[PDB]
Amino acid sequence: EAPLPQLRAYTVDASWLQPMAPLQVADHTWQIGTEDLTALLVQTAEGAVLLDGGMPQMAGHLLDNMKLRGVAPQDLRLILLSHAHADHAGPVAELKRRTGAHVAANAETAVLLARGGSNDLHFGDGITYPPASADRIIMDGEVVTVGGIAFTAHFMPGHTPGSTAWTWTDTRDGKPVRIAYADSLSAPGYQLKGNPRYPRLIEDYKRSFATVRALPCDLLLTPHPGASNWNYAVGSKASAEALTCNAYADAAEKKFDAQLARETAG
Amino acid sequence: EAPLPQLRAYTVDASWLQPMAPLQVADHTWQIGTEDLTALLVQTAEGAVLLDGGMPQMAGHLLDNMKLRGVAPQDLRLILLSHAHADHAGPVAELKRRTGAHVAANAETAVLLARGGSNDLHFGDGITYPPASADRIIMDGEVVTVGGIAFTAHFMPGHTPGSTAWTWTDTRDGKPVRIAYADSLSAPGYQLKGNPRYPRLIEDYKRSFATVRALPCDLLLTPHPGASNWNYAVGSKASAEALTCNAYADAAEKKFDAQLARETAG
Amino acid sequence: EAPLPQLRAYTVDASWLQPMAPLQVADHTWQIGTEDLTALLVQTAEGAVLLDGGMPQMAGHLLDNMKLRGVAPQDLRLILLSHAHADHAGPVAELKRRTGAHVAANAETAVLLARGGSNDLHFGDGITYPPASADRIIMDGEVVTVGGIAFTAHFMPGHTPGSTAWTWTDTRDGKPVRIAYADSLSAPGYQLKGNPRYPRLIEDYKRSFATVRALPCDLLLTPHPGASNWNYAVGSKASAEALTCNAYADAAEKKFDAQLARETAG
Amino acid sequence: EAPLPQLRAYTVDASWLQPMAPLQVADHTWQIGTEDLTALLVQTAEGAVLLDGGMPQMAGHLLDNMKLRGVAPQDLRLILLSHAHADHAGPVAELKRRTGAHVAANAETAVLLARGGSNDLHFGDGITYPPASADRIIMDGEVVTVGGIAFTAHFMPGHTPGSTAWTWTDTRDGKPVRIAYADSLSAPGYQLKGNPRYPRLIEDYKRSFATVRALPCDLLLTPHPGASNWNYAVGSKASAEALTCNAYADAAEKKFDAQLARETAG
Ligand SMILES: C=C1CO[C@H]([C@@](NC(=O)[C@H](C(=O)O)c2ccc(O)cc2)(OC)C(=O)O)N=C1C(=O)O
Ligand SMILES: C=C1CO[C@H]([C@@](NC(=O)[C@H](C(=O)O)c2ccc(O)cc2)(OC)C(=O)O)N=C1C(=O)O
Ligand SMILES: C=C1CO[C@H]([C@@](NC(=O)[C@H](C(=O)O)c2ccc(O)cc2)(OC)C(=O)O)N=C1C(=O)O
Ligand SMILES: C=C1CO[C@H]([C@@](NC(=O)[C@H](C(=O)O)c2ccc(O)cc2)(OC)C(=O)O)N=C1C(=O)O
Ligand SMILES: [Zn+2]
Ligand SMILES: [Zn+2]
Ligand SMILES: [Zn+2]
Ligand SMILES: [Zn+2]
Ligand SMILES: [Zn+2]
Ligand SMILES: [Zn+2]
Ligand SMILES: [Zn+2]
Ligand SMILES: [Zn+2]
Repeated sequence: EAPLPQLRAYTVDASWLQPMAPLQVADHTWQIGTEDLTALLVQTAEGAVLLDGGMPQMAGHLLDNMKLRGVAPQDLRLILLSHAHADHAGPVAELKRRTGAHVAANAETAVLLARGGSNDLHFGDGITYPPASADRIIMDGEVVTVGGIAFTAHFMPGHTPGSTAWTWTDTRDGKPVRIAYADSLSAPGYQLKGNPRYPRLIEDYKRSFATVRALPCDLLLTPHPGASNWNYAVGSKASAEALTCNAYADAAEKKFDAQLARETAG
Repeated sequence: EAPLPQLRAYTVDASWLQPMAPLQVADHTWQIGTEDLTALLVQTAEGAVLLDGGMPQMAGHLLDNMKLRGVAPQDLRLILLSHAHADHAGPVAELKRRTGAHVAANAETAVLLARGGSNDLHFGDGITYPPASADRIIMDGEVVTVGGIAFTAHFMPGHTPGSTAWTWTDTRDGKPVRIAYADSLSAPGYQLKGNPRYPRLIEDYKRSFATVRALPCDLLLTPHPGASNWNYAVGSKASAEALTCNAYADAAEKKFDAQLARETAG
Repeated sequence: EAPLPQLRAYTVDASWLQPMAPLQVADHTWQIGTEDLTALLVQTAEGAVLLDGGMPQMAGHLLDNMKLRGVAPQDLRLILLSHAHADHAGPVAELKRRTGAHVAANAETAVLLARGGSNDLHFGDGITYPPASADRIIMDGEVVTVGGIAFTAHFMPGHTPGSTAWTWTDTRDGKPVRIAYADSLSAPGYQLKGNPRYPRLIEDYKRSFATVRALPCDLLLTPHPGASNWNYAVGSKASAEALTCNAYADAAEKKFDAQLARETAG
Repeated sequence: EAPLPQLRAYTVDASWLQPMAPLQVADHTWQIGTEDLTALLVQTAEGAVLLDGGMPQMAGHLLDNMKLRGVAPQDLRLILLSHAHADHAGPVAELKRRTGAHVAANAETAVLLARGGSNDLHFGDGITYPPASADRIIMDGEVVTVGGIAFTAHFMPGHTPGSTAWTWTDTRDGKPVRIAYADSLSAPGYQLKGNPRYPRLIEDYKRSFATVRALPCDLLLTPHPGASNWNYAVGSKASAEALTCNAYADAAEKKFDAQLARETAG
């Protein structure tokens, strides 16, 4: 008779694993991940910051791209996260071992990271990755500064309880560019209504749409570039179609409301 | 050009995942795992002890077999481990959540369990499983008692730094039966000589062969039943060919010495 | 010249350490702490729940009072917390070791408990106690059930980020009694305005006053009994002067507003 | 009647808390702790290593002395430990927060550090300090390298299960100086015989005396300088009376044997 099933790997679309060379976003900020997963390197005079790392197998590629930017592994000071799912926080444990960087995250993200994404409220154990510890717990609105560049956290729970937007002001052409790295606002396959593991899920998403609308933003980026209409594969045109924060929140809320009604409709 | 490779699942021989009904080993001790992975249930008047759980996907099967033995999930008091690899400690996190059982383990096993088997000294991240915490740290020779049944730990590092044998005295036919659950003594694909991550690996294995030879033992069991010549599929004959501790240690040391010479021979 | 100062113990008023016999609050609910620190035992047909434990040195007294109630150490299933300061979560690590109970707490409380109250946002390292791990992370509004008794969490951040109210329905004289165990709403010596470690502190307190006002409540209790006008020393009259949730929130908000104005006034 | 006792601070002799200016031990190695607690700074071209930090309240003094040596807080790369008691690992959590340094330690030291020294096998909760996590787990004989300087770990369990000696080769007057930082070999107030929490304590101490005798050593230092006959207060004569490793082990074993006989004599 049937044995128990084999473990199943977390597999993703090939484009999520397609390496790309560093793509400059602003004077200090570079996309160094893959064509379809964001990993932002912010280079300061006193070390570098990494916002997300993508999938677990991207660790070596990130370090290669850091080197192309002039950033040795030991020059990475800080890792920040949008949320601690395997496709965004995947390589954090290995990056910490190889660079000595600290991780700063809120308490929800810290607990999810420390169990390697296992016992996910919606996905169970299907997206487990190597666990890592947060070295600094941050609060809503708290400012983290590296090399004089200030990163502000904005909690936007929903996609995960610890989902966070990060904002900072870079420059281009002598003018300030307020960058907003807003987290995912999707709820893929989630039970939204009356979820015993997340009883206030709908209230949190609804508040998070409003938080995203209010972010300081001249240039929006998202963990999945397509969610904000970026196309990392087309170089200097990558940002051309990028959404505003208002438009990103509006699109996400329309999808959310439609899913809520479909969930009511079985 | 080539994308990065997909993550690869830890896949195992089908027999390792083949469920079996509880097989009685002695008056209080039952094999409740699969045909080719040991999971021992020891039933006391004040709750049950589980020694190993096998693969992550075995959690539900273990609880089903516990129920057949009269053990409700909440009746499981304690989980002990041979070593914290995915094929023996796989379901520990889920079992803790569903039963409330505590885990007792030495410090090496505790740290490996808490990172879900990631950053393995020999296997890297290939056998990651859901992380779990140890609630009680135990020392070499320490006695853990449940319902009056005393379990003694014997450290036998090598296969993992935290590899542990557990001994207890059960009964059969009114006579004592000294059970020894000795850990794996294999080194599959390991660099044995001059390993920078495990510099005293050879000294530890050699000492562990001697520890196994000295265990109090009328009946030897091992995490992989074939390592001690058990055959769980043949019921009342399962133990017929089981090795002594002396013979298990001798076979393991001969394989180890041969591998050492082959490693010297490239 | 002066050596560095000696470490300073966290010392408290004597009444906080004055043992008392169990005081019945409702049919299943007992105050089993000290005259001036709440520790609530809820006894079910399938084990007991403890809400808070007081100071670290109260562990033995709590177990003595449990025994007087018919609760053996192993009968304690679950520990819940108001917040993870030393005077309320102090003995949690020792209670877990001696009872096997699981701890359920939100992520903020879990991270503070796991560092033993060290690096407190307001108190630094002055109130460090033995660290403990949370076995179950709970979300706002999540229901935890033991022996059929359902406990609902209501997040009320401010006094700590993880501050939680717990509600359950007990009985007395054949009628339901909705019990609300609401956390502290004090801010003792806290910098309220522009606090870089807690930038939205004021917004959180203000929301928490509203949450407390809305709790289902026939009988309010608080970690410090005086905060809700209980007097545990007078037995059957202990609850006579107890505040409503509305009155507790109103008193706390008036104190908060006054402190805010004094902080503005240097 | 009597309330429960107040918590008691871990108080130490004043000389353990008496700051001193940096005292040069060899070309790259400086004592930067207090007159009676060792904290060794090793300065490399690629950052600094700290071996022990003393008491929790010494964090600021250590950073001041680092600054006098030209080491900014961010220049500290690595913290190593002799053992994780409050008088040697006390300030590790704060140093990690303020410097970004990683901690490397064996599994036993890592688990004790992570519970802040609470639930000590011999001292209970009396010497609890702020918990910290180890970022790198090291094995017996493993080499950790910073700026080209190689530090080798030698496990010497007894005083704690995780007690470790660290060796490295510095220079003086153009000649190599093999430095051995050997851990404590005391057993203050310990039950040595038949200790249920440490059943092989005597075997471990006896092996550790032999390990210390075998260390590569031109210059021995110890966490308590008096244990190896150092006197940090007399500057250029501080090392004059320092013991050899053989003499340190011999003195420690004689004290141990005498205590064993006194323990046998009640
Ligand atoms: C829109 C998506 C969907 O894809 C990923 C996601 N999901 C998946 O990759 C995918 C899925 O939802 O179909 C999945 C595959 C396998 C699983 O075991 C779980 C999820 O990553 C975990 C998720 O967060 O839902 N992430 C997002 C996102 O917004 O970040
Ligand atoms: C003899 C073996 C080999 O099989 C397992 C083992 N190995 C494997 O299952 C297998 C292998 O060694 O070929 C393996 C598959 C995939 C991997 O990524 C790593 C290891 O489990 C992790 C191991 O510990 O070596 N365990 C033992 C054992 O003695 O416990
Ligand atoms: C109103 C108070 C004040 O007393 C305690 C408290 N504070 C103290 O006990 C006390 C103080 O605030 O004066 C204190 C003594 C010593 C310290 O190091 C820190 C705080 O416990 C940590 C606190 O949370 O502020 N708790 C409350 C409370 O509402 O729970
Ligand atoms: C010889 C000693 C004695 O002093 C310290 C020690 N002990 C004490 O400081 C002291 C004592 O043993 O008398 C102590 C004071 C208070 C306590 O709660 C516990 C211990 O530090 C924890 C210890 O490790 O035993 N350390 C050593 C040592 O060798 O490192
Ligand atoms: Zn996601
Ligand atoms: Zn995603
Ligand atoms: Zn294995
Ligand atoms: Zn195996
Ligand atoms: Zn408090
Ligand atoms: Zn309090
Ligand atoms: Zn010590
Ligand atoms: Zn000491």
